[PDB]
Amino acid sequence: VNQHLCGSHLVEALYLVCGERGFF
Amino acid sequence: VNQHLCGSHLVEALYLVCGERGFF
Amino acid sequence: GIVEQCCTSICSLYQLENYCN
Amino acid sequence: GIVEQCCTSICSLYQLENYCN
Repeated sequence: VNQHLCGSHLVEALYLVCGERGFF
Repeated sequence: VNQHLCGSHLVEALYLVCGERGFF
Repeated sequence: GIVEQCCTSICSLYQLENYCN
Repeated sequence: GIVEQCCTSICSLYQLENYCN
């Protein structure tokens, strides 16, 4: 499995983990 | 942001959320 | 199942956690 | 930072949680 999170995939991961508030 | 998780992206999300044990 | 919930639709962390070993 | 940790290398849920608002 490719476990790297780059660009839009990192942003999706952050929205997933954090919720709508998102992140900094 | 594309928030859909399909195929390898779903499998990565599961390894992320669950850890190595993974999932069923 | 999980593909309907997460791939067809959008799913949350909590939903993914339901499928963890 | 986060791109080095998660994109160049592989990062964990806990690491991502460090960057949440």
